[PDB]
Amino acid sequence: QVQLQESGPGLVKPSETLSLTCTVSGGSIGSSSYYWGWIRQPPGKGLQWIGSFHYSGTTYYNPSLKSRVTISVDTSKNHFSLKLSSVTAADTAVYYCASRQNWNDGYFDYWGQGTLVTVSSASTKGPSVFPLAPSSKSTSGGTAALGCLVKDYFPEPVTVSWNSGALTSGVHTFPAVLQSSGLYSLSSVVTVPSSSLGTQTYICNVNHKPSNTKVDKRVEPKSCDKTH
Amino acid sequence: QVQLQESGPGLVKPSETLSLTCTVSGGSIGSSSYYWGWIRQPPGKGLQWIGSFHYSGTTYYNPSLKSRVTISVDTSKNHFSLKLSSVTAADTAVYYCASRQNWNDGYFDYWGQGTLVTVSSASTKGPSVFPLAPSSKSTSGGTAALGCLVKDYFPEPVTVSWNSGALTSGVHTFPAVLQSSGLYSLSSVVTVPSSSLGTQTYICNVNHKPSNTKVDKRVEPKSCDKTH
Amino acid sequence: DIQMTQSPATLSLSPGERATLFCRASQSVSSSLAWYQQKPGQAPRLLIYDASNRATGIPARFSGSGSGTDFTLTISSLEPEDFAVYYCQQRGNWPPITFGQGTRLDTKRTVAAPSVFIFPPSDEQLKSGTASVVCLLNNFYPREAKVQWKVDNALQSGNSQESVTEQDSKDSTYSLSSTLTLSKADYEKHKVYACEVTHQGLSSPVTKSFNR
Amino acid sequence: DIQMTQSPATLSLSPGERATLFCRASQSVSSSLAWYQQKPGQAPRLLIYDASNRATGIPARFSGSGSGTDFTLTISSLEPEDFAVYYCQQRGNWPPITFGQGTRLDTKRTVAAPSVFIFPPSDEQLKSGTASVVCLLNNFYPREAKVQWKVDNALQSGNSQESVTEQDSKDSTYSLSSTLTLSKADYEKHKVYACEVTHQGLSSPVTKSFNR
Repeated sequence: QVQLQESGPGLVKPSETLSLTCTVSGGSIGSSSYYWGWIRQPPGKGLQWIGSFHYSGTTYYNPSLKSRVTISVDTSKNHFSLKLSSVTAADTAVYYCASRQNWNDGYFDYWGQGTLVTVSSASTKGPSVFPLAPSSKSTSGGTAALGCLVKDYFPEPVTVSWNSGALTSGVHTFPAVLQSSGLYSLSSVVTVPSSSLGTQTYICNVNHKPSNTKVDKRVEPKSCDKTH
Repeated sequence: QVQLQESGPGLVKPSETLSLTCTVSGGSIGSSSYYWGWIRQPPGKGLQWIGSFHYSGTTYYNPSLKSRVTISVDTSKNHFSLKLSSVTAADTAVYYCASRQNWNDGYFDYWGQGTLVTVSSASTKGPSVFPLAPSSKSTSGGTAALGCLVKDYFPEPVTVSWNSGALTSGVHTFPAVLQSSGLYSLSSVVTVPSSSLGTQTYICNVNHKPSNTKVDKRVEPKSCDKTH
Repeated sequence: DIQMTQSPATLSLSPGERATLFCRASQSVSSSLAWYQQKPGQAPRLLIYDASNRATGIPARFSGSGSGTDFTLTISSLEPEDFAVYYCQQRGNWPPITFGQGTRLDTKRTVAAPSVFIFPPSDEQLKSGTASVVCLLNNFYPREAKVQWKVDNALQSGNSQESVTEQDSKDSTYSLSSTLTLSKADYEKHKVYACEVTHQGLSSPVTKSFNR
Repeated sequence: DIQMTQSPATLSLSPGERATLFCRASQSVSSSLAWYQQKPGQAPRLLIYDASNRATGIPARFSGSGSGTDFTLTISSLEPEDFAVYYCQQRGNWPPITFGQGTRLDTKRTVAAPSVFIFPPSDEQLKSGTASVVCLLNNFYPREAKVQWKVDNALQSGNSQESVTEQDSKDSTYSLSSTLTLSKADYEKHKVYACEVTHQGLSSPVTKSFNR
């Protein structure tokens, strides 16, 4: 009945101000007597409350975070906004704007689509591919795992396929995990029998629109097994 | 009765003019018949008298400093100022502004909170974290000391903690000292039995807000000197 | 401040069978407690407020009860959208608003040993002055497993990262990834590197190693 | 100019028992001195002015007297918060305004031998072209001790640094760190290193040595 839309830059650095906006459709900012509010959820963690705006003009914030956070509203284009002065890298999280239609209390009943905001790294670095080739020393009597790792790229996600996406059965991917250097790594692997290596050549296709980078990597049996 | 608040640039390169301003609250600068004055104390030494301003307008200065020190007042903004041209590295000290409300004599009975002034010319370089790991050769019957050193950093202070502050028993921190390089060296060590080294993780956390640098480092015995 | 916790941290009950979660408060809150349900990737949905009250659009499966410092949430039967993360929120004294750490509902699958295998570092990472060792545990239940890194019979810890995937939509198992990053000199000086896994499906802790 | 000599340099007295502090002047100043008390990290607070008159807000347990060049302060009962550095100031002929070197007020437990260790340099220091040898004394009392660095029986001077901690509030001891800083090649030039310490809690000079 009321829809909330979130908007923000997504990518910043330490020490500037994080600006977020939640707009309201199907209603008004000056709607019935109830709260508006913002909370956050760090990736892979629980939800954390930022603050709430009461319809009478009173505002509430988390006491340990109010020193840098501020909530504002505007009726003219009908939204409310969150500002966090001097954001740090630790604030990377999926942020949600929420509401409580029925009654008036600290609970929240209406929600938008919270957006992930990151504070580290740069958007211009394109991925490189780390081949994961099986070997006879790695084969346990007919079981082999091949794959490709997407490393040194930002921002995630990056689309990874095998033979232009023709190979999807047996393909397994993992959620990307941020490294201390600010880069992500994503593994796409296939579990096969050892005999399939000599019949099909595997091509890992890594495509990244934000960096405009297309990489095709050829997976081959390990070259270290030759008699050099 | 009256409160005094010192200020100043804090970080001053050699040979420029150090400028400190003491503002008086709770009364006027010429409230009564008494002295104003400036006191400085180098770290680890005694206090030094730079100069004093008598309410009649006569100003006294220390003969060893009088060629460089100028003390002035201004009732328009109700504060007085101390200027020291051609500062040196030896001028790094804690400065106080003081007065003597009761009786017109050379003592001081109202003191403001001092401010630290540093003259080194170092360019606010970030911290370097060195793991002062223990060794098994120097084991004194099962008990050994492990710590971390923060070297080649600027400015004070550097925040050093253990296990995000969880480990506090037996923890000692040493005041930083200035080397003949313009950079500091600090140590933080804890002495524990060597038996718990293999089960409890020891993390030195170093935070430097001026360089926004956070370094966590794990302390374990060096493998080249382990009991293999 | 007011703090409160939940119990158990992770709960494992098969679908169609009655389930119970506890929430305990450090101080009296009368009946000012609420239960929220959250699915991964989705905004949390309020389930119970003030206890014994069902919010709008909610079936009769969930039932809250309790008071004072102790509250209980009982689901008569578990259908397979009931598996999510459950939180308790208090209005006995706020602000601050205090939430629980959250509880997870599992499916009571048969316990199975992981397939533990090791990817040693390859030359592409070794040429960069570092090394990354991978320890994969495939197709195991329950998700809980203890992963250690052992080097030359000397334990390495605190410099590796772990990840647990979502419960599989096919057979309701879990897969775990362990990544150990080491420096080039430390990698050269050491010869054997092993991943040691203790799991309920394993009769003994299993060590899988590779020699430099 | 006028000189101030305070005596003794460091005092060690228990709470609740009388303390006497002496100050002597190079020139007669009649009775025109003040004595101040300063705590670590805090601005000094004046205690006595004109050598007999007590300052404002000074408990009666502090008093002072003297004449000419010889002056004393008497504290009837030490409080746990009264352990701080005490300074003598003369105004008999100023400027200059001359202050004493200060005195340290310490307390029991009685003398205890330090736990002593020596640290050879770490490898990252060694590959960086520098080297440092550390000698640590822990949990010793009182603070004064004598530290010497010998390198293959060669005379050493001006190449060492020493750092002292404050009195610990619980164990009532101090911590000593002595650093010998050399270059890498200089360190490899000699082979045997030794730290020599003399303290009142040690019946004989204690020299501990290690080998490069």
